[PDB]
Amino acid sequence: PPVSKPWVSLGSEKEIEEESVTESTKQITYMISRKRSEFGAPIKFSDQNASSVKDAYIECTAYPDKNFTLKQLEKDVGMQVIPQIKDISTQTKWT
Amino acid sequence: RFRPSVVKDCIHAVLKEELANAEYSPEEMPQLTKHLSENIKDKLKEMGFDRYKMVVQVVIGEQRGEGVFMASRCFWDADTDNYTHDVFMNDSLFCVVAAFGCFYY
Amino acid sequence: LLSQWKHYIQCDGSPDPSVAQEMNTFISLWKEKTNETFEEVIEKSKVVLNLIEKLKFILLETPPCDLQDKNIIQYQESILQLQELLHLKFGVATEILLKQASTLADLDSGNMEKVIKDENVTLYVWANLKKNPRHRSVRFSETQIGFEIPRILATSDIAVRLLHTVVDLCQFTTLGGVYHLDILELPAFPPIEVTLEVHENVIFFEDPVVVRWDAEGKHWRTDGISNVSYKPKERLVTFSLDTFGPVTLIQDAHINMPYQSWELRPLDVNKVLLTVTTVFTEIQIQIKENLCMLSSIKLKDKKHISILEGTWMTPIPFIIALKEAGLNIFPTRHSHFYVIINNKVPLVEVKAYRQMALLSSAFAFGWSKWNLLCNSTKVVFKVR
Amino acid sequence: MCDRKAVIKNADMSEEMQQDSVECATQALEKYNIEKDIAAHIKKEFDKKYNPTWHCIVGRNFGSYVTHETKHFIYFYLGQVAILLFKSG
Amino acid sequence: MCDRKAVIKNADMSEEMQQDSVECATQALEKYNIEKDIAAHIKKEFDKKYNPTWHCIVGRNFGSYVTHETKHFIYFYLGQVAILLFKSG
Amino acid sequence: MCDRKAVIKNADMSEEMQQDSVECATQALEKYNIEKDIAAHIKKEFDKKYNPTWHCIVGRNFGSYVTHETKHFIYFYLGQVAILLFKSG
Amino acid sequence: MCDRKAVIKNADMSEEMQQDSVECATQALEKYNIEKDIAAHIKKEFDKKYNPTWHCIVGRNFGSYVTHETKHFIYFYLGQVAILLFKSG
Amino acid sequence: MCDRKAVIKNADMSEEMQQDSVECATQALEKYNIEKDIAAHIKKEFDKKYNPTWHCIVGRNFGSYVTHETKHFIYFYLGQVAILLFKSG
Amino acid sequence: MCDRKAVIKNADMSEEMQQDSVECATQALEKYNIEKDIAAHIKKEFDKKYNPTWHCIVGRNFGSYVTHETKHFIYFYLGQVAILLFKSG
Amino acid sequence: IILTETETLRFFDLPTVMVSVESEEAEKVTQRNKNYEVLCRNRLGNDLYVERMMQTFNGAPKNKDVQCDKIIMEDKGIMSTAWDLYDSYNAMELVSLSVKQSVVE
Amino acid sequence: FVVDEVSNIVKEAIESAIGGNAYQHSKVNQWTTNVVEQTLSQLTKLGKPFKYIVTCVIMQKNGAGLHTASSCFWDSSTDGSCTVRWENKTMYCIVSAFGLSI
Repeated sequence: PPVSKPWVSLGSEKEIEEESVTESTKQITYMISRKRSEFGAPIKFSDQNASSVKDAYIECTAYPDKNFTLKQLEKDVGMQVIPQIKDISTQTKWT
Repeated sequence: RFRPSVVKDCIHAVLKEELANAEYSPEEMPQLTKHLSENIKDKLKEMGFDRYKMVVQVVIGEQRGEGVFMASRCFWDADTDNYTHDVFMNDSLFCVVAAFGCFYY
Repeated sequence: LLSQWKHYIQCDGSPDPSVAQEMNTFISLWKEKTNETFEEVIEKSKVVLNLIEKLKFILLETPPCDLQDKNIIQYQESILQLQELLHLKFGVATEILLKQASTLADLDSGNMEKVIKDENVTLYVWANLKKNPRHRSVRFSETQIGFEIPRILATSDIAVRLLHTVVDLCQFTTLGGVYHLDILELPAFPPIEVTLEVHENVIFFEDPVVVRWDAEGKHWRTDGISNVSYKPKERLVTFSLDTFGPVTLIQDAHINMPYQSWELRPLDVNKVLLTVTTVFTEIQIQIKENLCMLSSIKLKDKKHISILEGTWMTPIPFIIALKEAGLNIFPTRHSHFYVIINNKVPLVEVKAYRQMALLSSAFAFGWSKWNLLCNSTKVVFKVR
Repeated sequence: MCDRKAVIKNADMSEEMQQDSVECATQALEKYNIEKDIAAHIKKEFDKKYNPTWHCIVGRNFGSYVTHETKHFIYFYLGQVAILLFKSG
Repeated sequence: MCDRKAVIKNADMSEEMQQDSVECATQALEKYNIEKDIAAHIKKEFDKKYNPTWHCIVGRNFGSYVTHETKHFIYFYLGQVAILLFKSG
Repeated sequence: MCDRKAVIKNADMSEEMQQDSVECATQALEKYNIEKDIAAHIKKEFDKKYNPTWHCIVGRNFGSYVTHETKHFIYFYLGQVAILLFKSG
Repeated sequence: MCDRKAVIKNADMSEEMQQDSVECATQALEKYNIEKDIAAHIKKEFDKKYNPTWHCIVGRNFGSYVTHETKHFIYFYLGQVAILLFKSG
Repeated sequence: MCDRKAVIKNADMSEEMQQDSVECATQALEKYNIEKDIAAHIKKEFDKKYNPTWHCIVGRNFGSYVTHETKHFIYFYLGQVAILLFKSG
Repeated sequence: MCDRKAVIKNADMSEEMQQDSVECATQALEKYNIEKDIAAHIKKEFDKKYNPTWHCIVGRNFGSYVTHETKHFIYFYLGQVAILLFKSG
Repeated sequence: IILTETETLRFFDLPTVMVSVESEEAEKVTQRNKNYEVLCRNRLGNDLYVERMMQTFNGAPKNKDVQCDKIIMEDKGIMSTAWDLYDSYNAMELVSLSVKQSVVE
Repeated sequence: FVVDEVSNIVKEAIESAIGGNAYQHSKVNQWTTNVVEQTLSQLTKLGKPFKYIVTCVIMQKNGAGLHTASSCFWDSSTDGSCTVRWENKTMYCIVSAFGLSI
């Protein structure tokens, strides 16, 4: 009979730890309090076109690169369904 | 209220209307992206989101077998302010349109 | 049990904490409730402390033969869960207050200072908003409690927080609560001088020893603490810490349980007065029916007004209240290791005290000096 | 038109079909008074429009721990009636 | 030991693990009082000894229209608390 | 014509053959109910369309690490069904 | 060592590195819970050990149409998780 | 033992638990003289024995219109004291 | 218009809805001289305005122990008549 | 007004194909290209590229519904007035003394 | 909204996250995450009453052209936009930060 061999890690989990996206900081929450009389302020909104502001448009020009003439056929791509099995909890609001 | 799916449908309609036969050209292309950003902004005005500031960003580029990543982390009021995006991609270029609608108090 | 019923109606008749199902329901409601303020955490902390006190009273009053081991470990685990969840909710409320107040990294407020004083928890928060290296003396307003932070901490984006809630704990007792000193991140390394105030309910007959909590070792330790100075007139303890953490003042656990004399005299048939004179104080205690009260304190022949005076309660809560106030005249089983005693036979003591209490309604009894010179099997006392 | 405001508590959804879930629950509350028929109306309409293997929980006092596929979870209140709509399968 | 009688209402199950659902509900009502925590305990326990996703609905007033795998539907009352437990995934 | 909205998550094609991947999947979802036959229809059609070295997976809960040809990768949702289309060789 | 039974469904190699695929899939199921990671681990180690030209896909609900090499095709179950691994380069 | 004869005026109840209400009222009047503590003692014993959703009104002059669960309404006389004990919740 | 003052002894409600309890009680005292009809008027007005399962206790001697929902409790006097109004269910 | 940082919002992800000849992966690229060309050329052993079926076995989901038992909802009103108390007591004592007199004969 | 301050924050975040690293698409996603997370954290540490929208474009230097245009709509006296382009031998990084007053 084939004995269940002890699993031997083979280095391909290291690239998974490289590829996994981890959030460095916790989600930051800010509360700002304003009086209700200042809500519904009169609106002074204006268009800012990309042609009107120099910083609104940034262009990287194209050039013929002779280094990138090696046409591989071989990109390794990983994908998944949107993560977490989502064992989520809902409760009715108890008075 | 800002509706991301309806905004995405309108953005997709404009992207399919304009970029269906559009190939890569660096001469006409900055004017094209400025026009696309202004036009998407103006059609989100014509949808009529009251008390909503509008942020529209368009990133288009050449297709040659390249590596591109587009993402955003933002800081808004999650109950009123919301966002959407669309991607067009043809034989010669790739286009990303990101819309962020922020309610004003 | 009936008194539990009565004061349960009087204080928390609406929430119903007495049943274990509703206690777990309380754990449940605190998990459901979010963004709890410090006042809400305090208002429910009264219920938490009532539940812990009731469980402790059950464990101390129900005999061990009637107490199942499952019941004992369940009540102890409930007490520990209540304490840990309560401290977690204080931490959550403190984080809510910090993110309410601090907001910006600099806040344009110079140096945020907040002092919150309660019966059980006293909080001091200071934020380094200016990041001024020349400002190293952090002194809270209206108090002498403060710190002397280094220049790196005076330039860093920190807040210094005080939360006032290997040491052989059989030899030393912890007094005055726990002062949690922390450096929190604001939303070459010299020791930091910390000046604290001793709790007024604690009488230190000697200089208190400053000890810090080794959390990895899970015990109190005397290392890492220097520049220890005590001002008894101002009740101020100044000491230098290498690393911040939980810090408490300790004294030797067995210092005032030894005493000189005693006298149990009847006031009525159903009432007696026990006067116990120690080296430091004369404690008069009145016993009537199932209640005992602290009649009087003579601190070195000076009358001392105590909060416990005038309040009748059952004997084991009376012992607990006197021990918490520092008037510990009730020895433990290990008290003979550190107290010079005239150890008698326990059976002789039990029979003698039973007949003592039987005759206490009409006979006054007094301490005999020949008790010390009679042997262990015999007891000598004065009667009238 | 019953004036029952949709109070969205938790919604791993997209916003158009958040409105569709609100509209279908509004039609289900108006047409049916038993919560099993309200859950029948919301789930079946989400079976035809957004593929089978949905699940709907309708009631005023229920606590759930449910596994849902992603972008297919909403739990909201229509008046005092709580509607839990998640998809698994 | 809370004397709450298990009243099986609808169950396409096998009889051995109907006792497992009753015992798991009896344990969950004893330790927990939130119905989603009871739904958390019953589903997670059923997740470790059967494997697929599972879904638990606990409450006193809810109506459901859910799609379950074969031999994987049970609904019962533990006293006045109704526990719905179906497997889908 | 089932109203399953084509949502493209990751694409490396042209619009001529992103749309071809959308319509062939729509034909394959309508014609076949088993995911292996849906993947059979998609790859067979694209083997005769953009050379016979494609690969297709049809399903709802999966993940892959595949190696793809230049301008020959796409991963899209046709409603709730996740479909990968990559050419290797 | 998670005792997940290897039920080999379609074996088309030699027995030695059928065992390696079972052993490799055991490694990823123990340190990871995401099927993309489980697909990434088996693919690249088989890239590292049996030429850098493999393909792996892992999930619970997925049915494919794939092209492989003779003596380079497995599809097996490690517990409930279905793992398909094939070389097409 | 006080010979207070129980007069049953309106009891949407069972017979065994009408007697439980009478006996719990008998110990409540004997232990407590204030009607708010009599209502406290009757309610909790009914809260503990059956369900923690009872309500008790004790007095000599009070007109009420309360909404009760069926088989959970009693209004009886114990001497000159009128006790309304109904369950709602 | 009888000048029957409203002193609020206990109130777990909001100010606009305590006032509605006072105004409805003033109307109920005016039309009805009988406390149950006073209690029937206040409760049924509160049933249609702030959902069902309200309870009204009206009388001149009653000691109560009742369970109420949050922000749904009042105990007040209108002249010499104490009126207790709480919601539960 | 509550402002919260949002999650990862990926709008576009294009993996590269163009790897430079000066890059460290270029020789692995070239060997992979040669191996793929060799595979595309050779179909020697039996059906080397035989297309195979596979399908996960899961599902079979059927429908049964659940409705909770409805607690029957009843209104009720009472009369606690002392005059009614004494009148009721007089009524029951009168009927008791009425029925007690019929057994002697 | 100070454009120079926002540009300095964006440049610091880009240099802290990407650095002098070459192009690796396995790490492009993590770099994209870290740039905008650091930018958003520093903008909230500035703490001016602005909702912040920070987007990142990361582009392999293979000779293919890229650009970024933003046509937006606000109260132009108070709110602002700042787009910063950074590059190394192998990378392009275009980060746009929009602050919108409350």
